[PDB]
Amino acid sequence: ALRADQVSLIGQVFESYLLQHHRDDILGILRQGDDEAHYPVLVDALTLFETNMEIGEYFNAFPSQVLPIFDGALRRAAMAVLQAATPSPELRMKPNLHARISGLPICPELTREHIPKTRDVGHFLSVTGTVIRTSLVKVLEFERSYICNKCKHVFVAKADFEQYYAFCRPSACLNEEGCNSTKFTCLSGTSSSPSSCRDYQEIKIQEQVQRLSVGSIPRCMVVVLEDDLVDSCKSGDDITVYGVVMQRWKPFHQDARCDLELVLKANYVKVN
Amino acid sequence: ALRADQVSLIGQVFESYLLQHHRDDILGILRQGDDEAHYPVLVDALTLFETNMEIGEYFNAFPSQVLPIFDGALRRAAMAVLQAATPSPELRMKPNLHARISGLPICPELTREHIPKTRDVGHFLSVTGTVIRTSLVKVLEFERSYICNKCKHVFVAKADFEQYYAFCRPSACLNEEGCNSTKFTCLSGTSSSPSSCRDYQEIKIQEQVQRLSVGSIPRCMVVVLEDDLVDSCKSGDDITVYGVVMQRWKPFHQDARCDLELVLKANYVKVN
Amino acid sequence: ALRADQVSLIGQVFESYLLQHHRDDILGILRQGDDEAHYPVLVDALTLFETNMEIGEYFNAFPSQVLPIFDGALRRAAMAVLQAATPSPELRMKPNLHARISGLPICPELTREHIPKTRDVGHFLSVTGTVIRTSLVKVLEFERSYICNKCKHVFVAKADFEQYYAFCRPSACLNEEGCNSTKFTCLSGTSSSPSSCRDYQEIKIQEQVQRLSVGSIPRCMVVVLEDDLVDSCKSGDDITVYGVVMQRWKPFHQDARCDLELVLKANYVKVN
Amino acid sequence: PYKGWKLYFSEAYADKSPFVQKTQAFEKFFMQRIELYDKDEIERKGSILVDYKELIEDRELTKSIPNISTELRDMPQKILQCMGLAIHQVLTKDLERHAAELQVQEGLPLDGEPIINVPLIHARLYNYEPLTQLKNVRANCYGKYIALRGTVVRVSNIKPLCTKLAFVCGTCGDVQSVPLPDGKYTLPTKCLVPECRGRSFTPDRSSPLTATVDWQSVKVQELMSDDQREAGRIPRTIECELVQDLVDSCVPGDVVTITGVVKVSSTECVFLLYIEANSVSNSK
Amino acid sequence: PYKGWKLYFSEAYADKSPFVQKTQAFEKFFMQRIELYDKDEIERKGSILVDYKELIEDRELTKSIPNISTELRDMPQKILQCMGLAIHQVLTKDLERHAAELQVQEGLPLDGEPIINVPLIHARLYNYEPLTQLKNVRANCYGKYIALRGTVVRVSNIKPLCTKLAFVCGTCGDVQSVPLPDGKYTLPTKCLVPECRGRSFTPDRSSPLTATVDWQSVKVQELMSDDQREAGRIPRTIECELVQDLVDSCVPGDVVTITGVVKVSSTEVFLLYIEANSVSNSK
Amino acid sequence: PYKGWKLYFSEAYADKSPFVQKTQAFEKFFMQRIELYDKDEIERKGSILVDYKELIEDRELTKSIPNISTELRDMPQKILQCMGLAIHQVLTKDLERHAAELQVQEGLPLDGEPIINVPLIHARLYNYEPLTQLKNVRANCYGKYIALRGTVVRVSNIKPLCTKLAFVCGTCGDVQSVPLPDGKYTLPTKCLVPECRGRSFTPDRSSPLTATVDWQSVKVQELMSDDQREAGRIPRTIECELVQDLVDSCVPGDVVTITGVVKVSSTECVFLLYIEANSVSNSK
Repeated sequence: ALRADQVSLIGQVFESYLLQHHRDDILGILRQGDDEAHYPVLVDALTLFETNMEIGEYFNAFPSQVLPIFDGALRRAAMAVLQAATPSPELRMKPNLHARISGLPICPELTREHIPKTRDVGHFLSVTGTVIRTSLVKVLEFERSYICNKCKHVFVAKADFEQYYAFCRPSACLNEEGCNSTKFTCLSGTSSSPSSCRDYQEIKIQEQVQRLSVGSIPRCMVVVLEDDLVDSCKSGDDITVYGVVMQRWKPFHQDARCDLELVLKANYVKVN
Repeated sequence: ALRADQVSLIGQVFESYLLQHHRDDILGILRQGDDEAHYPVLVDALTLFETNMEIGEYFNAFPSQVLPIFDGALRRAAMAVLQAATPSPELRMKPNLHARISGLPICPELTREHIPKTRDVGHFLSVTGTVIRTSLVKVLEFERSYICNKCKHVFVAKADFEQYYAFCRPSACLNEEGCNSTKFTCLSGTSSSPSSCRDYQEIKIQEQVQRLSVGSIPRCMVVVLEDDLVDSCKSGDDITVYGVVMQRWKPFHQDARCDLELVLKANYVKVN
Repeated sequence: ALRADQVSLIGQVFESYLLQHHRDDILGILRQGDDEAHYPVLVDALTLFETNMEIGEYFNAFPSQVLPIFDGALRRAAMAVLQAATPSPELRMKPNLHARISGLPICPELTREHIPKTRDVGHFLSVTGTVIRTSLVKVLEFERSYICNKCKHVFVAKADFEQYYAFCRPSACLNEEGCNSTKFTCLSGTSSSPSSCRDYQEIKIQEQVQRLSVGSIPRCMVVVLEDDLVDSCKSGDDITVYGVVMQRWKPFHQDARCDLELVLKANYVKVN
Repeated sequence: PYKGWKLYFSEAYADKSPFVQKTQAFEKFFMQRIELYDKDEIERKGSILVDYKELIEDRELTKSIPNISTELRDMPQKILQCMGLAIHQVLTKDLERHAAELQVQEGLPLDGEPIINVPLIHARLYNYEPLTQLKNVRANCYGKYIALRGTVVRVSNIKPLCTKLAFVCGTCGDVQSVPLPDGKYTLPTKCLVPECRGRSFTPDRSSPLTATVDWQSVKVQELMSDDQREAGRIPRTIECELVQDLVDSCVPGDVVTITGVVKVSSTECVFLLYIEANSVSNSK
Repeated sequence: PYKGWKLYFSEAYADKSPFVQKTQAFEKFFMQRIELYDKDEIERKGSILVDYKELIEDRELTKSIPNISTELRDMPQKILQCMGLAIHQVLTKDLERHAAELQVQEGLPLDGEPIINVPLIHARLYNYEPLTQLKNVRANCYGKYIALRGTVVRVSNIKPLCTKLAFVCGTCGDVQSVPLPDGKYTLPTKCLVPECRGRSFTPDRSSPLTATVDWQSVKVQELMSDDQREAGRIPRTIECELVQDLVDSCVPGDVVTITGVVKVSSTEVFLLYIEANSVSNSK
Repeated sequence: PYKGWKLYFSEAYADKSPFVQKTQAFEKFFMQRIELYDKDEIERKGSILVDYKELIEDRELTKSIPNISTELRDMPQKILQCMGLAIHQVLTKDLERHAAELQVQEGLPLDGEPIINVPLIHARLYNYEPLTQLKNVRANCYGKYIALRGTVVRVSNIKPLCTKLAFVCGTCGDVQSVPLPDGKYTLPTKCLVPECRGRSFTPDRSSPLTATVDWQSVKVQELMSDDQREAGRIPRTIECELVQDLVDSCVPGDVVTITGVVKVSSTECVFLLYIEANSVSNSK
């Protein structure tokens, strides 16, 4: 796991790289009016790696932990670019900033065109597959604030990627005082207006059959697109998905076996 | 809290009217010894309204409340006709007496020829629609009989049209001691022998296309026929379903939306 | 209702007959290496009945009780025939032994050539029907025993065909196991020997339309096949099934009517 | 007590009950008619067919009970079970004279069939004079005896039905059988043992006490006049439940005059009328 | 005093709250424009169609509330509730002036319908200038007011929706109705009685307090140019909820500029469905 | 403490234990053949294929284990586990000797791969002589190593399977990993600390302790000759579960000799046999 000092170092170097290179893109991002909108920064992998070797190894080892630190670096770089820009009303701050990593250095181990196998979980790679189905744009109730009998319960539940998007529950029960706090009351269920969403979607990419790596039947990989990556791809279009491979597991039952399929939270979707 | 005085006035005036006009029809009803068919008396609307102004406003305001009082008035009118008639065993008394009100004064306010919207719940009106689908005749139950060993239970609950024909049981019994058990299940209660089971045919009627009140697609009204009215309607023919507009709501689930669809408990389905 | 002494008498008589009759057959049965394999001995019904009438009437009265006694007679007859046989490594004892009854005394009353009716439950008769549907070889673990932690308790749960081949469930907490009783013990997962699983097949046989006894539509009889009898028959051929007529009833409910379908747990299947 | 009383009536033998007089009248009626019927054939079938025109015979049967038609209409099951008790008792008493004479000749302390149990016979009557067509059949016909001139369309294959499901109680340790009308297990509740009272409720079909009678469901629809093309529309199909000997008597495509008591199809669209057939008379 | 706020709830209207000042601004705006609209026709419709383009005008309209577009986008429900409250108040005060004139004419202080209960009319805004196409529609638009130019493909038949569900408590013995946002019934929980505090929860429909409004579900797809063969792809569609007078206004095969609030459809992972405010036909 | 004590030694070392002798025999057999195989290729594949005809060898290899076929049949999983222990231990000792040689050559305390951590190897054996087709396949061969000769008809796309699931207990506060046979997640129950007992049952997918191995399902039907018209009847298909390197080895339309332990499928009259493939030999 990452240490606090290591997190600070990675974030600082990422912020410095974006300030020295992608500053104009951050200006364009803060120029837009819609603050709730999601914005791509499009940081390049190979240049970032050659600038700092520690970033390369740490990102390759733990993409899921590095990406939030990259978003924090985005926030700090946005601070700097906002104080740098003279016009205040034109340049508005964007809380919805997500790092986009593209152009991985050409390495068979780092980037492998084949549909990932179970060994590739928790690793960052390029998965080149043609989109076969494009599921409807179903937004996700990613966060639901939970308040209960416990004073200032303010429990925060995030739909976990590995959980097939079921709200997380505490491993250790904090609701010792009463069963009312143990049970969960859905605030979004009672009233439709108060909620928040991240624009979830699903596509399945099938490996190109013309390639030598693919087998007799072209394997299909299901891709989870979040935030602005939605509507960036269409069915029947050659699509390269730089992302983080994880696995969802359906709610377990004692008799039933573990039901899992590899999934890919895209970190960048590029139309070939 | 209904006043007994107005109920008595409505009942007495309606029964006197029906005696002084529909006497021969009541003679015919009692003369038929068989109880096979529920027997309608067919009291006309506009003459009843002109005879008594109070009856008209009470019936239009609260038809579902007035019709049982009309049935009681039928019971006393049947008392009077039985005592008036000379032969006792030729004509016998029938508990199953139901008042059907037809010949409504044709007015846009009085008769909503277009299929009612949610504004028209609880109002008696004519729905001139062509029946498309006829459901099979069903027994159902006037009530899932509540059998209690404890005496003077005097608790009566009946199958509710509003609650999707589901038996309703109040949380607390009227008696001070209450029910011995919260839920009482008995063979007699499950059987329909204690209850007054009646035919139930659920037909759907759509607006006539030639009428100007129909939209681009004909709206459809589901009509519940009861007692004699079952089998009176045949699919593919125009039906003038004088009835009481009501609302069925399926058993509510907290996350689920309140699901209610408009229904029409027919009073007399005169076939044109 | 069989007495222990009567059971001993039937077993002794069957042992004597099968030793004097199928000595070569039982030797050939012991010849094969696979001890786990199921083995048919094919003892003729009519000659066995001529040898002793009491065993014949007991077989007709209670086949389901007589057949296990025949299996025990097989076991001790195999004891004797192996101790008679010289070569020990070549000739191995078979704990998996099952008695096959063939050549039933041909009588209209004794053998119901027609598909059995409900009067025939618990009676041994020779159904002659043509297979129409041949289900796959769906093996069943008949014993799903939950072994107690304490010694010599050896709690055993056995599947019963009358209970729709559903394993017995220890819902009651009479035993000291308590909650440990109802929880599953993965005997099958640990090793093969703790799990007592031998195969199970279902075939539906309809009465031959050529026969005059059959009605307008050929009635279909479902036959449970067991042990070697599985895969002995294939769809589309004339089949004679000597078996014990039984009835299976699904887990029953208060509102639901009893759902019984007659089954014939075949004791011998011969392809005509 | 009367032989076969418990099988037909749960309520004990009491001379004060009005059903006794109906049973005696039916016993006398069968006694006059017992010569034509065959005892062994009736025992083999488990049923007896008696023409309703014989039931409408004047004098004694009209005097003994005033309104056979009305009693059949209001309470079909009670009158049918009384008639079945009558046929059971007359067969038993005929066999009793025969066994008495045989004992006189043979002088054997253990008579043939010492248990002398006579299987209960569900008395069935045909040619019911009032015809109630399925269109006429209203929801008030539930609990009423009707006759249908309808053509069967679908015949389900013979399926067992548990008329009696003996229930053994773990606390009590004994087996008690409960009368089971078309499944829907009825809790035995109180038992012979007062303290145990039957707290446990475990079904046990393995017991010999549990008995099963075959159930075949046939659906009938009224024949309609073919004068017009609009005419001939197939009326409502009313289900029919056969039991005991009645199973397999129906053949698809054949008009059958089913005269039987009707109950509600609670097992289910949700509810339909089905006639629990008493007697099925084929066309031939 | 004001009816329906202090009587139902102990807390009175707070002039400190900017929402009340918004109601004052909107009621003044309706007051200057009330001549064109018809009171009886509006009451018959049950709603008022007020132009967004007219309201976006400068000077006193913008002076009273600084950022009208931003306020209407951020919390559309509050803005529409304030606008409807303002129109309801101005209609009531107009009828009060008319009743005062009638009282002067007749000379009798007692007047017909002294309670003079007036139905609540939802205020509706058409011709909403900022327009958001269905491609642009995103989870960011959630909770915001959008205007879309799309053609409705499927119109469901009119189906009731329980906007208010009365609740009676067995221990309490009294009936109270709770406001209901788009079904999804909320349990009454606390009640007037302190000790019983509504421990019994019984939903009933027979009570007259329970009210119902129309709910017609229409699905709209954005109109696509036929210039290129790439154009003509499957359109994005978002379900649209029509409530109260808006029902039957939509007709299949017609382009409608549904300027409505968007919310999540929890029944079907959520998908944005626009709870229509005002539907403007092509004609 | 001992060789592979962390994983393979579920039971501590015992000279009386029969398992130890099998491990020594297999590791000796491997030590004769270490030069032929490639250590790096074996580590990359994570498994080793050993011909069964070479496994059945005279003199010492059959002296230590008298009945190799009987032992493999009776307890396939145990014998394969012991063979995997043998190959893992011989690879570990080979790497240790190679590291010692490297240290001698370079003359420095530092050496390549200081940890010398050996990944787990699932030893696999092919060309199993006793072969059973669908007719021989029955419930008797449950838990018995069988060899098939049948083409695969349906191949499933690669899916993961949780071979190890870490469980964190709120009372304990630490993660516990439990071996998982073919999914069907098993309650950890007892824990390290006696008092807590691990009462809380919370799965934790986030832990690195939880490991996953891919699961591929292929259905094979034994070859049926077409010489006769009766021959060519629809052949029985038995499902095949593959894991680790075996995934993607099978290709549809190709005959594969899938020699592996066979188990029943609970998910699926409640069970049906599938062979948990141990080794798959392609036709080419």
